[PDB]
Amino acid sequence: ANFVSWKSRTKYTITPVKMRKSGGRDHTGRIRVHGIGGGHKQRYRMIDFLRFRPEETKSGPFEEKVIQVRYDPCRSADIALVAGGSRKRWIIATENMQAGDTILNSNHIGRMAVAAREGDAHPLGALPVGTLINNVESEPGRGAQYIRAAGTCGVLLRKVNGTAIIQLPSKRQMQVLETCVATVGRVSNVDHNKRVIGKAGRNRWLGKRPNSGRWHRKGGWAGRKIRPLPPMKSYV
Amino acid sequence: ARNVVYPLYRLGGPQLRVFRTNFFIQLVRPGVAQPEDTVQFRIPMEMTRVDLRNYLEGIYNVPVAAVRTRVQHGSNKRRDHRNVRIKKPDYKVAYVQLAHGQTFTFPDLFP
Amino acid sequence: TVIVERWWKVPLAGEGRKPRLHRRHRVYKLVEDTKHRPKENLELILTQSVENVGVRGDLVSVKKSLGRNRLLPQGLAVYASPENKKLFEEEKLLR
Amino acid sequence: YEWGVRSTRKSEPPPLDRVYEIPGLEPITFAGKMHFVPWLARPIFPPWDRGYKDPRFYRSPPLHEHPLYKDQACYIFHHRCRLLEGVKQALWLTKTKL
Amino acid sequence: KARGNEYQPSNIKRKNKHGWVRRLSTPAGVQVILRRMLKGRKSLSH
Amino acid sequence: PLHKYPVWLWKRLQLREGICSRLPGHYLRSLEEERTPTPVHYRPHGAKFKINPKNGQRERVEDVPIPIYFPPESQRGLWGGEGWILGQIYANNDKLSKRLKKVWKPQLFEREFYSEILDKKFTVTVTMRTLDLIDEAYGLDFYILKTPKEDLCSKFGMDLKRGMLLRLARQDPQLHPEDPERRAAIYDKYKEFAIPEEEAEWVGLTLEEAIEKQRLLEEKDPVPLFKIYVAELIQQLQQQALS
Amino acid sequence: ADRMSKWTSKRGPRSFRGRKGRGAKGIGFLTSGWRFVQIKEMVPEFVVPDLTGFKLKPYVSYLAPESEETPLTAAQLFSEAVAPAIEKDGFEPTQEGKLFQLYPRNFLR
RNA sequence: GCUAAACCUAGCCCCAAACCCACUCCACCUUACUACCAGCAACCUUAGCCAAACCAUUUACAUAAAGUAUAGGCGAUAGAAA
RNA sequence: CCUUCUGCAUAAUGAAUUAACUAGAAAUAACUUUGCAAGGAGAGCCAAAGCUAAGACCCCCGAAACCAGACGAGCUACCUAAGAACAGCUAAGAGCACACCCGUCUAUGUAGCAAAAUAGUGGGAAGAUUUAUAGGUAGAGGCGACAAACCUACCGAGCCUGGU
RNA sequence: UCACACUGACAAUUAACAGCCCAAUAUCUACAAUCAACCAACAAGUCAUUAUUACCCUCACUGUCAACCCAACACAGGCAU
Ligand SMILES: [Mg+2]
Ligand SMILES: [Mg+2]
Ligand SMILES: [Mg+2]
Ligand SMILES: [Mg+2]
Ligand SMILES: [Mg+2]
Ligand SMILES: [Mg+2]
Ligand SMILES: [Mg+2]
Ligand SMILES: [Mg+2]
Ligand SMILES: [Mg+2]
Ligand SMILES: [Mg+2]
Ligand SMILES: [Mg+2]
Ligand SMILES: [Mg+2]
Ligand SMILES: [Mg+2]
Ligand SMILES: [Mg+2]
Ligand SMILES: [Mg+2]
Ligand SMILES: [Mg+2]
Ligand SMILES: [Mg+2]
Ligand SMILES: [Mg+2]
Ligand SMILES: [Mg+2]
Repeated sequence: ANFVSWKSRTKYTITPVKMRKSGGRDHTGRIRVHGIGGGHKQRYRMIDFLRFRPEETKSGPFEEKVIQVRYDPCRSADIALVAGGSRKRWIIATENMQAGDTILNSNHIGRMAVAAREGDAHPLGALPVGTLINNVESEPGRGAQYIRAAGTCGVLLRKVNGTAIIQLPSKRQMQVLETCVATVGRVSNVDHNKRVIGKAGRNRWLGKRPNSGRWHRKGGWAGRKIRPLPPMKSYV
Repeated sequence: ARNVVYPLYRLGGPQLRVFRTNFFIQLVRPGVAQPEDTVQFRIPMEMTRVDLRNYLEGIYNVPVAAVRTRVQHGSNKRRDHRNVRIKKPDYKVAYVQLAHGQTFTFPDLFP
Repeated sequence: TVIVERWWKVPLAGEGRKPRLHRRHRVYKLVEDTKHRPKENLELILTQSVENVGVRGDLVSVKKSLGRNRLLPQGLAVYASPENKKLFEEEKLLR
Repeated sequence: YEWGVRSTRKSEPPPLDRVYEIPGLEPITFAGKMHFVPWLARPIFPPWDRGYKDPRFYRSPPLHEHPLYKDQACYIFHHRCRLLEGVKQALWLTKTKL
Repeated sequence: KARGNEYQPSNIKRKNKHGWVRRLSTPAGVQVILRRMLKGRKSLSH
Repeated sequence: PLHKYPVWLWKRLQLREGICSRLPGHYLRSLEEERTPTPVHYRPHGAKFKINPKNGQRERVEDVPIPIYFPPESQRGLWGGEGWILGQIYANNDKLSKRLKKVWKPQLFEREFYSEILDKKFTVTVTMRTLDLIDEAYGLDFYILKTPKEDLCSKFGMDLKRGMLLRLARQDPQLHPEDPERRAAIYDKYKEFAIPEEEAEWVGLTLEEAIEKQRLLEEKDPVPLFKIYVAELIQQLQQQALS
Repeated sequence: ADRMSKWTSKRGPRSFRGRKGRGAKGIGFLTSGWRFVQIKEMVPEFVVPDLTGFKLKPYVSYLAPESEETPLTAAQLFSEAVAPAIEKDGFEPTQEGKLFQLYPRNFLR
């Protein structure tokens, strides 16, 4: 049962790391998820989800600059490498983010609102009410996890004390701390859901095996469940 | 020596001396028309090329200059009344080439 | 522990002999358990006046949880043994 | 996000035997024997250091011990150094007109 | 088609599957070798 | 053919054979003892006779112990006398229903302890029965010293007992200087037991551990024959000079 | 796929044949891009003495006398080399820094 | 009369007694039969066929006491001790 | 000839011959002549003529099959890493067509060359294709573009060990 | 002794063909292949180092045959570059 995960790279490297496909196999060898395997070879690029993170002997804010906008095969949304200071770091690309643009990365919660561009990022405590955001973190210094696909974008509802309720794209309310960082605008790669596959060739190239042939009899879970919105889940 | 544990030379060790030679060798007559200088030998299974060269140059004092050894497999297609195959002893063959144009011809025996 | 009872009885195997059990005897029955029982209050001689639960030198019946968490580890109480009991009685008499 | 993955990193060694926490007897370990043993306790060997220096198996010291280790990190440049901006960076580093 | 050729020759796969090391790596191969020795076979492993 | 000795005697045969024969006697006696432990997962019978119902007559009755099972976690920690009971139970406590197996499990915790002999805090996984036994036996050291070897069912506890016995015998400094009266009082508190150092070194050790200790004791190195020959020559010279 | 044939360097594929071999005792090591270096120290140097003036032959004559066998042991050697031991009225305790050590076979035959 | 049958010694089984073997040279845990270099390894109720015409309870792997007391959809069967 | 059978040379089971091997073995209770007798028996057991005890009744081969443990991806299904293959003609998981992957029909055979073959007629042949090397997924399961198909020639669920 | 590849002894094959492999401390590997130069994209991709420490002992080992493998065989069956 030899199964070593290719995810072996402590140092954040910029080169495309050789991605060894899995095909739905675990450490034992049995399939636990059907519909994975048989696709085109890819190379994963170490993405820097954590937007705010100063370099060596640094602390205060620091500007950035866009160089190029490339495509990522490991996800639906494209990426764009951005260089900041004496180092580089792959990050998610936003809509209308051409090469050479300037991206501001700060963390000081200003007294009033700050007119954020379509690429920069500021703490929720300095964002106007009702603004589309993405790559929201869970806890201070954790890392971006929510709203990271193509076209997804959550709008800011309101702020209560040192917290902020974020309306996720799934019409679900999430209370996140005000000191957390989060980008603004919507993710690049617009009109992705309308991308017609056309033929099973591309589906197999993407790495998705055909569904099973068993005629599963639709039980009770097949009916439409008009459920209401769930309660607001906080992280405080 | 053959079938004898060898020492473990680290780095600053002394020269490996070999006293009382164990392995042996024996030449034969070529059967495929060899040049007028090469001399065949039956190197055992526990001996290299430089080892044989040094052994010769030390005991027989033959001016050895070039050697080319190879492994020969003995025929195993021989069964007895029990239907048990007989594996022949596999021996290493050599082809030592003399220097200074000595030209060593195989003498005829049993006239 | 868990007090469990056996089934089918044992046919007795002499005096100095081991009884050869069987799978039929492996079937046990839960008759009782150390838990679900009215807990007991052990006796502990306190060495300091901590709250109104006891007095310096006097003995009381404190709960096992507290007696093992805050009294015994912190050295604020001693087990109800006959060794230190005589010393405590002598100290009280000397007072 | 911490890059490393616990499965890829070096596996954590097993917990030390509970016999060494007793001050202070001689824990009967398998040190007397020259092979792994399942029963008995596990000893704690010292850090072995080779006496002679073997070029084929030589370990270099760390960065904290060197003959000319300087504190001011100087940035070197070679043929492999692929610039980012382009000619403007070279002009700025050289201080020359184009 | 002709299914009579069910054996594909290969020394690497043979030594990796029925190898002495792979056998001793688990008590399965240990017991197999012990049984083969108790029986008296000349060849224990491949 | 048949065997000269039974199958359940090869252990004693190997013990009396060679290396195991050179072992001390105080350890072999304790190993061969093998007494019954105290009941745990079953209530013992009062007297040997209880007079069963139905028929007004007496009949001898005994208390058979449970086979129990000691996993490595029990040997690693200090467990009283409980363990893993791999039994079976019926559906609704009736033999007319279905038969199914069951693997009872004990309750484990993680409390701290303090030993006055060794003076060191340990974080062992203690249970409820062990804590109750400790409370009944006053201190933890007294409980460890009063418990034999079979009723303890664990290696760490036996090692702790051996260490305590060695400390009591050697009388070595356990609290460093500046505390002589306290050390003397702690030593006098456990005046009982007091096993010699020669015997305390083989308490709680297993068979393999005892074999290793015996092999390491009389290990040494072979004496060169040159010294023996020189001694013989000196003796011969002395004998010749005396005559 | 026979089970009786002795596994040698004439069975496995290219890789196995290249890695395996006969018990010829290697000389040096291998480093760099396939660059085998020969160490003169590990090379077996045969110390051959001079045979000039050797009045011995590999065959003994039949006119020699017959004598009993006397297994030479440590006691016999000590008895033979007993002159200084008696004259006193030559031994190494540790041979760690010795060239031709006894117990650890550092020499060859 | 051609093909074909006749030969006891090798050896084995049942018992008594007694507790048996394991370094001529070298390799033997990696691709055993390989001289030569930086890692975690074991402590787990046996089950089931069968019988009870099926089976879900249950079913075994010195002498006498005695197949007695007992258990057993109180039955096939199990089963001692003083 | 044997016998299932009211009933077989029947056109019902079986059989070319000889060789050796191969198929009735125990209890409680009875028959029994011996030895003794209100006692019998080499303790213990029986007793309103019994006890002791030798002899004497009660076979073989043939299934479907699970349980615990080893062997299985070297043929077959899927996955993983690095390679190879696809002429030519008209111009996009385009068309014909080499090599190659698959096998709708014809005719030979079913002890055949072959426990799945031979010649033509066929679909694909720049892609969801074929393939050289190694590793991983194994039965109370794995895999499955589902044939409830395949897992070393017989898989509605394999083989071998003991319970057979 | 279809017919005479069946027995005992005789020795080739010589490596330069491919393997037998790189001592470490830390740091650089984003601008595909498709004559790659125009166009043209999607399945987003197959080849590269830095300063230092220490090292200048060097050509050993494995197969080099044949009418050959896997299917009970001297089998109209399968085998890549
Ligand atoms: Mg679907
Ligand atoms: Mg469907
Ligand atoms: Mg009895
Ligand atoms: Mg039945
Ligand atoms: Mg008849
Ligand atoms: Mg009829
Ligand atoms: Mg007729
Ligand atoms: Mg008929
Ligand atoms: Mg019939
Ligand atoms: Mg019929
Ligand atoms: Mg017929
Ligand atoms: Mg079934
Ligand atoms: Mg495969
Ligand atoms: Mg096409
Ligand atoms: Mg076509
Ligand atoms: Mg269907
Ligand atoms: Mg049968
Ligand atoms: Mg050739
Ligand atoms: Mg065939």
